[PDB]
Amino acid sequence: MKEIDELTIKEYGVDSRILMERAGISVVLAMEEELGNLSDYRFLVLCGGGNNGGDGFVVARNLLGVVKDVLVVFLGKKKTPDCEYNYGLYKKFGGKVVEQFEPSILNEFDVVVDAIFGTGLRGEITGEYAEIINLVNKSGKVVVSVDVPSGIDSNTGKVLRTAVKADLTVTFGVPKIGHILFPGRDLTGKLKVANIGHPVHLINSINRYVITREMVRSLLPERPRDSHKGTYGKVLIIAGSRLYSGAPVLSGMGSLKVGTGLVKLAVPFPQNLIATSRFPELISVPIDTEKGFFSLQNLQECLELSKDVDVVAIGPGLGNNEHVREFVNEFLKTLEKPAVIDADAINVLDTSVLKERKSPAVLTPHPGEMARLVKKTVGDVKYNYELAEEFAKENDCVLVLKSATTIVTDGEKTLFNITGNTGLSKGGSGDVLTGMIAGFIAQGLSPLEASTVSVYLHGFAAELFEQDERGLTASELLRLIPEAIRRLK
Amino acid sequence: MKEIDELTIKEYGVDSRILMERAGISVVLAMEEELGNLSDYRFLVLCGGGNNGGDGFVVARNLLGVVKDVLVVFLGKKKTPDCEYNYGLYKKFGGKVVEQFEPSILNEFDVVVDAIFGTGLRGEITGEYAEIINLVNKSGKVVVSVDVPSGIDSNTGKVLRTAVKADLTVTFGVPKIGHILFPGRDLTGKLKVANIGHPVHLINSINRYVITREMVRSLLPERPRDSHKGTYGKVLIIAGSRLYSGAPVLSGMGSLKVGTGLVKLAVPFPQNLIATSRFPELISVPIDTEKGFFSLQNLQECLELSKDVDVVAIGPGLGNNEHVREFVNEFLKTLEKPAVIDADAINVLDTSVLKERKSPAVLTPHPGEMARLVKKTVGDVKYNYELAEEFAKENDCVLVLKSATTIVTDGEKTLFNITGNTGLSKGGSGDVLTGMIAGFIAQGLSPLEASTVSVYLHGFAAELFEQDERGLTASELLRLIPEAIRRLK
Amino acid sequence: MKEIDELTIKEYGVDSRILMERAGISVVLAMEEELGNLSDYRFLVLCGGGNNGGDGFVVARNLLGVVKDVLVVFLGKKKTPDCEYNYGLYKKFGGKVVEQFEPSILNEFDVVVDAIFGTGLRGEITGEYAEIINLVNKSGKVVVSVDVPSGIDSNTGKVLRTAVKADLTVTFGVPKIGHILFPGRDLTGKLKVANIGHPVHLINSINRYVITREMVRSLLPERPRDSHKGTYGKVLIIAGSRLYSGAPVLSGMGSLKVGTGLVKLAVPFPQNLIATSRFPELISVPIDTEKGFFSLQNLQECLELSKDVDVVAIGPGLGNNEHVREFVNEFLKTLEKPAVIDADAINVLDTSVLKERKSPAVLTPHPGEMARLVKKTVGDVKYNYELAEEFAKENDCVLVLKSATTIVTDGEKTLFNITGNTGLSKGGSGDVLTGMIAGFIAQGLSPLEASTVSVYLHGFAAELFEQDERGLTASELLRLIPEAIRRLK
Amino acid sequence: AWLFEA
Amino acid sequence: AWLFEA
Amino acid sequence: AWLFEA
Amino acid sequence: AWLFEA
Ligand SMILES: Nc1ncnc2c1ncn2[C@@H]1O[C@H](COP(=O)(O)OP(=O)(O)OC[C@H]2O[C@@H](O)[C@H](O)[C@@H]2O)[C@@H](O)[C@H]1O
Ligand SMILES: Nc1ncnc2c1ncn2[C@@H]1O[C@H](COP(=O)(O)OP(=O)(O)OC[C@H]2O[C@@H](O)[C@H](O)[C@@H]2O)[C@@H](O)[C@H]1O
Ligand SMILES: Nc1ncnc2c1ncn2[C@@H]1O[C@H](COP(=O)(O)OP(=O)(O)OC[C@H]2O[C@@H](O)[C@H](O)[C@@H]2O)[C@@H](O)[C@H]1O
Ligand SMILES: [K+]
Ligand SMILES: [K+]
Ligand SMILES: [K+]
Ligand SMILES: [Mg+2]
Ligand SMILES: [Mg+2]
Ligand SMILES: [Mg+2]
Repeated sequence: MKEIDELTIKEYGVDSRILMERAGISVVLAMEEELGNLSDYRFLVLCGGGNNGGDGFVVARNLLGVVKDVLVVFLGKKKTPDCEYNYGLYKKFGGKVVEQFEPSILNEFDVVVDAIFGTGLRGEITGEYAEIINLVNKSGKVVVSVDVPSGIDSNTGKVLRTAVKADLTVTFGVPKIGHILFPGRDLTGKLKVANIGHPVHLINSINRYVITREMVRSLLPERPRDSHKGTYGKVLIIAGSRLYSGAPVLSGMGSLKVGTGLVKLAVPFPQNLIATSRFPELISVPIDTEKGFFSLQNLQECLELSKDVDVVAIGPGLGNNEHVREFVNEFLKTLEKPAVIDADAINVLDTSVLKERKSPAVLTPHPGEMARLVKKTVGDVKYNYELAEEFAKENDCVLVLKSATTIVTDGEKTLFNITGNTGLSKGGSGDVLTGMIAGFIAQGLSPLEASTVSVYLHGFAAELFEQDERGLTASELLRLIPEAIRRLK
Repeated sequence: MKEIDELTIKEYGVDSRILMERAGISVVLAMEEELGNLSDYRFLVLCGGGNNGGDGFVVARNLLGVVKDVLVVFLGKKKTPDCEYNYGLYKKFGGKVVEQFEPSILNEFDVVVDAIFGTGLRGEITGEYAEIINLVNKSGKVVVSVDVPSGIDSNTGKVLRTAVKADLTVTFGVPKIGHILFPGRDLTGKLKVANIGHPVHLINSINRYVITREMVRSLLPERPRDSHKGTYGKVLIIAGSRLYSGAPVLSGMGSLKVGTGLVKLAVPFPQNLIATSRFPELISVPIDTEKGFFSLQNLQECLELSKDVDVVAIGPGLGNNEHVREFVNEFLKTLEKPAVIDADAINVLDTSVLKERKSPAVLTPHPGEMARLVKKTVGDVKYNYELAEEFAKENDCVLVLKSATTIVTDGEKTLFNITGNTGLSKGGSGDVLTGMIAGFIAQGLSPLEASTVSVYLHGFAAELFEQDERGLTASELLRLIPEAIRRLK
Repeated sequence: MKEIDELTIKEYGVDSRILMERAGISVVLAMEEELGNLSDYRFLVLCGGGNNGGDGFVVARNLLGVVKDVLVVFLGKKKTPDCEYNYGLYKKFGGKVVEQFEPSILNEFDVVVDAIFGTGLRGEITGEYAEIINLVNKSGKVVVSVDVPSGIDSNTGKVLRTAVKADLTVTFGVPKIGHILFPGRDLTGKLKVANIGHPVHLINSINRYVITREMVRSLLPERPRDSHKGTYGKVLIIAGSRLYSGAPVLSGMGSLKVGTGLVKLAVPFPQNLIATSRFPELISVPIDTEKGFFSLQNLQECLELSKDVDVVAIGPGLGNNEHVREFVNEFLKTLEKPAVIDADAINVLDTSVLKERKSPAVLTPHPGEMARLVKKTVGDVKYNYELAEEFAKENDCVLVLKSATTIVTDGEKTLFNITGNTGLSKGGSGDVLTGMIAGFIAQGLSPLEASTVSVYLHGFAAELFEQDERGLTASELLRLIPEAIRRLK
Repeated sequence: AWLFEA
Repeated sequence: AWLFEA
Repeated sequence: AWLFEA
Repeated sequence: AWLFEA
């Protein structure tokens, strides 16, 4: 986006002041849409010395004469050319600026416009900057942040010591990564993305997107009337153990609820009988195991079962011991079908196997599993989209890094999912998503497309739960999937 | 219908021109009912040299003076007497015909009336015929086909190289097989069947019908108040294996949900316990098997269980190995009760057994199973109603050939089912239908009647699913059956 | 219309049988629209030997097999070619005809289709024809007349000894004069006009029309926003006497309520004060008279008042004595403005004056006044549109012959009004209409257009009265005019 | 409208 | 119903 | 109100 | 839609 601004100015020829005017008015319009008529509010505009602050001066100048009171607190030392120009206008228009504030200044105002720092934030916020931000955050006033809440790193979503908590953030051109990843996503409040006059071709060229309803809608496969179950693919799910008998059922139904034609589970006996007692639509093949866990002794039966399917999902509830590790790795090395690799199949995965596979793969770790997989800490991998991209590229796979915002990447293209809620923060929800991805691959979507549609629909289904989200369970999530699909179209 | 037209003209004495006038006006009325007031639309009428085209000229002439613009593109070489007569009228009325067109001609029109070919279609469409049809299909205009969309073979539903895709098709007297079978059914769009003056006795004599709501309504058996479960019959379902424990449950509930009094499953132990854990209404008899599959060692127990029932369904989830084959064939040879034969019981069936049975049978193959049963390709049997009729007649059975349009035949009478959607394109839906048919036979319907009611209700239940059809599962289908029944009356 | 049928057959080339088929089916469709589903009704079709009867045979044949029972009673001696052809079809279709009836035959039927006589009626109906018509009329069955109720002369609306009273009449191409004029209009019941395939150019060429809402809508003058009262014309009303002080007020407000800019009354003093006490918007000029009636002594003042107006209405409440006669005739001879001549100005009118006037005139007699004006009986002039046309042509005027159906003619073009009800059968309603016509002329409509719009709106306003029509008074009628105008657009 | 006028 | 079946 | 008056 | 995406 910095390149996008520079190109719009230097090559397309749009005066930087015009972009800044457009930025500022878009904030006024956004606030009006959120607050209704602005004429009865008193506005405190906090302006840094950069172009964020310059945007803020445009906001302030445009409210002059139209609202009850505007005051700018200018907190910078020096001003960029466009900030200075717009400060100049604010003042010729009759605007009041002050360069100091008392903790009490919030008293006589209703709305705080936060134009202190935008994408130009570098390093931790301290001193007067920090103290005014902590005062704003304690004030209970309505907070509207210009571009990004001040103190969020717009490339990562991290808080640089302290940050503004906004009710409304108005950003320009495109959402920034820091509105999408937490904690930044939380501090952004309601996000409006304003068109400020960039050529649409530049905006559309951005390589890291939010997954939207329209994107998912156009990816959902067709259901031609003259069809039969074979039209809609077959999935094999290799899952479960004597310890974890539930996982296979949740994964299997996840595939069925997204429209897959036939779903087969391979589960150790007698735990396989659990699935069909709950959902008799499922086929649940009993696997004879020595001690209740898959081992090399089941390799041949599983490859056999794989010949007649379009995709194999593996891992939920397998357990993690050496015999499972030997089985999972020899299987994936020999399987020449797309594989969805989850849970304990990730925990025992030899990543050398992924490189040598000619067939595709999607991996679906939560951060704990990703951390163990690449031998880093949870903190180093969580929301680390560049690490996810590198891993995907080096291992020729699609990586689905699960979290409140889920990252979906194949190393070239990266998508961010923002549907869902905390009802998915409960055992089983991951097992459902695994089935969904396998299901969509079986119906003919690419591994990346399948992952994109599934993470969106999985979160949206959770949002459709009628009671308090914390009581949502995986079984209820399954029931909500076809409603999510209907709402998508 | 060709005989029906000829008889109406040559024996009843209706002038062929009167039939043609009635055809054309019925198209105008149909379009008005679909589009509202026609006076603001511009119409492009594409007329072949046959009687389809003659119908088209009646349409065009009748729109003259009443709509914004009509143009006929006459694409034929020569004209039949009635086409020529009606061309003559169109022109005396002030109509414009042209015999050439530019790809751009679709520009100045809103509605295309497709009167190029009807039932007179012979062989593949090529040349100007093909190119105008491909232009119409790319145009996004409203398309109204006269009789059958041009390019559909009206006896089979097949596309002869290319065909018109219509929003509305108006057909005369009776629907043609090509509006009922796919792909033709898809290209027909909304079908209206117009009465153009044939004696009703001739229309009613047609021997191949669409299954309608009224037909199914009058077949539903009575529920006299002074009744008990024995009034409503008993079904035995012989089904399942260690691999396929779910099928029996879906078939059994299918029988119960259509109003059967008592339903018993015979399923290998311990897979039998699966059914009553889900639905404790079911009786699920444990069969001791050597390896988890029915074999000759269970012949005697199954015949015993059969003595106390009115019908036996056999096949869902049995598996297909030689011991199952030996059991299924010896059983059916000895069973003197109506049999509903499905799935793996079809895969192992010796058709000589069917001929020697004195008791009736219904077979319920999908095209893959029918293909294997008669040693032909899926493509040769799919929608091949004449093959289905021959098979039914030669084997003294009712054949239910499942597909988006299902064919139900006893060799004399053939019915086509058009209820349902792609939510049934998923494992388990067939198992439900098997139970439904057995259930209705048990309540006293003939095998043909039972099959007719069941295919209709099974599809209609699917349509009543509240969310996106692709998320429908067999268990949900079962829950919807009694609502389908209520809506039918 | 007889010429229109002949031309459609002989020059356009439409087979007479096709027209007859179209006639008959249009009756079936009309009945369905009126009665709902026809399948539970029993139909008695009464067919004469002419083409009306032939239409009836088409009706009967088309109901065969679809309704509960059809019977034709054929009452003719011989059959025209098309009647014979369609009788032939009815019988090949399995139809029952009988040629005799018992008074009791109406017993077993619900609907009577009256196809005995249409436009071919000549002379009084007697014998079996009369007796079946009197039986139908006593039967309380639903009656549907083909073309015109049998026994109505379709050129005059007169009853030829006896006639069918229909609930529904379906006529072909255009309404006939006998559906429009009483008593025929009463016996027609609900009239549907069916398109049976005549070229629209022929239908549109008919020279005597019903005034419709669409015609009146497109005649209503424009109200451009930049306007003032002069835009909308000025009317002078010369009216009233010491005996009839109310008439001027009703005429004056009639002009104002249709949108006239300025209205002036000339009324003998002190009766002029009556108008402004009721409606102070009116200007009511006091005329000094010897005995309370206009006379030659007021000629000069009235011509003076006329110079500044666009139209003059004269006559309501003037009284009829020799001094009024002398005044009215000398005035109209000298007045060079359009004149609306009503009431007592008609009673004293010397028609030689009309011929010598260069300016236009509209005359608005009820039949009593028309009778006195042309020295004939009320019975000779009532509904006599040809007499009205001759009078209009010979006297170079527009004639508005008031009655339940009002005739508006200029001698070339003749329009029939069918709006209104019996609330207008009460003193004063005529005085309102006079003002309305003058008003519309003042706003720039031709005398014929003005008369056309006014008779429609005047009747429609009466229909908008909220309580029982018999309690409608002229003052209430005035209040309803602007609502009539709003509903028209 | 095509078939009937009222 | 007289003219059309659906 | 900020952008347009009617 | 022209000014804002949500
Ligand atoms: N607050 C939240 N907001 C949105 N989405 C969320 C949230 N919390 C969780 N989710 C989503 O829920 C799903 C959880 O998946 P997992 O982390 O795999 O959780 P779980 O279902 O418990 O895993 C089951 C089992 O498999 C193995 O990982 C491990 O053995 C675990 O016990 C992911 O899609 C994740 O993005
Ligand atoms: N698009 C569709 N539209 C309408 N109806 C459909 C559609 N797709 C399927 N159906 C209907 O769904 C039912 C499917 O029956 P089956 O083909 O027997 O499918 P299924 O339930 O998967 O069979 C279960 C098992 O038994 C054996 O055939 C085989 O071992 C299979 O796995 C049939 O009634 C069919 O007409
Ligand atoms: N049943 C009816 N249906 C429809 N319209 C009707 C009906 N009855 C009357 N009308 C209409 O009402 C109006 C009556 O006009 P007039 O006959 O002139 O009656 P009226 O208002 O009583 O005349 C007032 C006075 O002026 C002189 O004619 C005479 O001195 C009379 O007393 C006409 O437009 C007529 O068409
Ligand atoms: K900011
Ligand atoms: K066609
Ligand atoms: K008649
Ligand atoms: Mg998990
Ligand atoms: Mg099946
Ligand atoms: Mg009058």
